[PDB]
Amino acid sequence: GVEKVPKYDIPTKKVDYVFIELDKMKPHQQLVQKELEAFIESVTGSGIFWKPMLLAKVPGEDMYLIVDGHHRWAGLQKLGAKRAPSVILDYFSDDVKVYTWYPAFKGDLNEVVERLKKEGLEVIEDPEAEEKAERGEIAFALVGEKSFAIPGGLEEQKKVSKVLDEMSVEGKIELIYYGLKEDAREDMAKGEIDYVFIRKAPTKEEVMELVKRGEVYSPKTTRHVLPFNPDKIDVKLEELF
Ligand SMILES: Nc1ncnc2c1ncn2[C@@H]1O[C@H](COP(=O)(O)O)[C@@H](O)[C@H]1O
Ligand SMILES: [Mg+2]
Repeated sequence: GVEKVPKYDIPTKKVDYVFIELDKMKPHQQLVQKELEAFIESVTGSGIFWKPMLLAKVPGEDMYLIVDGHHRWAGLQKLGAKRAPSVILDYFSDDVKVYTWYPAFKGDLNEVVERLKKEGLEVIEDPEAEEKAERGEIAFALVGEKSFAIPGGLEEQKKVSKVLDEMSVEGKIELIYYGLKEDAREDMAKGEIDYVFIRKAPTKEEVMELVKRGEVYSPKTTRHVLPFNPDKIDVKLEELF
């Protein structure tokens, strides 16, 4: 998929799954086309669904927040499936932490900047962009050899993400999402990427607040962390109808 594999593999736990209906699941963020496509081709080609979704009960509603699994959920719905193997978490437990994913690309800076500006964004050379972004003062810092601030907030984060999605689909860039900006910097030094987009992470209270208002974030805004990753499961795609 589109995400960089973590450098350190956290413990696994055989937590087992429960089937939950896809129509009881509530997204909190947008999709990346290449992530959706890769999931659909993997599950249909292999015939096996091997990673359970992460869910949490929405306060006041007979619905589950999609904690992790937007592309699995959208892809399964598109395929015509009914349900997905899921793990129901306690969202406000201290054993659910949240960080973010940083969009990054291998490709031409000037082409990306041109496309961002055509979308109506400002891209301002600014040596303090990274720390402004970490403080949540701008939508993203675009950082590599050079440093740019992209002013704004949620709407601007969506416009940035849309441009990257389109350029990825067009083949103009390789789009990769990093859990840790230091990993992006390390890969930048190896020539594996050119630029990373830095943003402040959301809080769990902000995520549920946004979900309750019926809004969504730009893709990969939340990176939820548990004390483990669930072990692989072995569920036939046909069992999901
Ligand atoms: N055959 C498969 N069964 C279940 N999950 C998969 C499969 N192939 C890829 N994935 C995962 O699907 C996820 C796509 O993003 P998301 O569903 O939004 O978390 C990634 O975590 C992939 O590791
Ligand atoms: Mg995911």
